[PDB]
Parts: sequence; structure tokens; C-alpha cells
Amino acid sequence: GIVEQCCTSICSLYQLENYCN
Amino acid sequence: FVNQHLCGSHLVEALYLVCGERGFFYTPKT
Repeated sequence: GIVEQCCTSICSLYQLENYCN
Repeated sequence: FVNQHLCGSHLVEALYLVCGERGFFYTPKT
């Protein structure tokens, strides 16, 4: 989930946008 | 701001700025 993708590894805009409604 | 390790409030704030009027969901336990 978001923590694994963006906190413990380097985030990206692509990944952040997966969590927008 | 996006291309770094983002944790906790710092991650919530990035979601806020990127998603704008769409809003977002923050689910840390998945």
C-alpha cells in the first residue's frame, strides 16, 4: 500500500495519484 | 516534493496538494 510505496521506498507522482478519488 | 520518502503528515500533505479537489484516501494499514 501507500506506506510501502511512498514512505519506506521513494514516492512518485504516479503512485500518489493512485490514491486520489 | 513528490520524489522522496514521504511519511506520516508529510505524506498526507503531498496527497492533499496533488489530489486537490478530487480528494484522496489514506490507508496506512494495507
